[PDB]
Amino acid sequence: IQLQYHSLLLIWLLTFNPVFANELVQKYLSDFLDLLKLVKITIKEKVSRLCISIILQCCSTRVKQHKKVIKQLLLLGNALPTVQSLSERKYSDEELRQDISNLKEILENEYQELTSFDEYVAELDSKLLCWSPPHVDNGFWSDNIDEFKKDNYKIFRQLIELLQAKVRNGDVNAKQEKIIIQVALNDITHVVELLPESIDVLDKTGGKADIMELLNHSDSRVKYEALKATQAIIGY
Amino acid sequence: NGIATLLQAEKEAHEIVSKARKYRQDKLKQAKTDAAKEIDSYKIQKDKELKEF
Repeated sequence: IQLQYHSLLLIWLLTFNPVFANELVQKYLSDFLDLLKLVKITIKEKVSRLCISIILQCCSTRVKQHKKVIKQLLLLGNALPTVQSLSERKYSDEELRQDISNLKEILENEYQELTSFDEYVAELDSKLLCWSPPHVDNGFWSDNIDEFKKDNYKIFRQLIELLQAKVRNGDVNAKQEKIIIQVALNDITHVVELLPESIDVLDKTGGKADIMELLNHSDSRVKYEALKATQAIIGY
Repeated sequence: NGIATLLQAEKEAHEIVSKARKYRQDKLKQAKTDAAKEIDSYKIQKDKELKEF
């Protein structure tokens, strides 16, 4: 606990400077997300207050691209729900409460201009998926279907590349890997059933062949997803 | 077992579709070539008639 408190104090001191905080945030985005998660994970009031202060310093307007950094954090690291939960939570430090309120306000401001298509794009860029509600609610997959085929079907090409990478990495058959593969297959099936003009693009890129080959996966969910994709291809 | 047969059938179906597409493309070229030969005779006949006049 003492070591964690000292590390948090050092991080806060380093982030006190705006240039130093801006440099650290870009080079340690994963570390920043881990610290944000640990802020809610940790139960110590002092550690939570230090983590909130460190997050606020990185998100402070004095840092370069402060709005962009805050938006990237709220998108990739799911900072907005964590800040909302922290606001609903209770802390023994008034400074910690004020920092939590400021972080919640910043997250709300960032998410005010956010969109479901933006969340899907961020998830695709992160090359990770866990059956997000945009991939489940038909509203997003219907409104953003036209945008998927934009830029020579750039989104469809990225999804096909992600599916091919998952197929290459599917030999591990990890639970997280299986979930990601299933989510990618569902997204591909949706983007094929809606606006079927991308079927030829997927066939040319080899996505159809990869989907057909994925039917050999031992996972029952993967098998069902492959069967659904095959039915959407030529089946009924 | 059955999945492999379906995958092989899909490749065969793609080949059949590709062959069908090739036949349509070949037929259009063949029809155009046949039409060109008939059109060439009419132009040659007209040119001979024009030259005679």
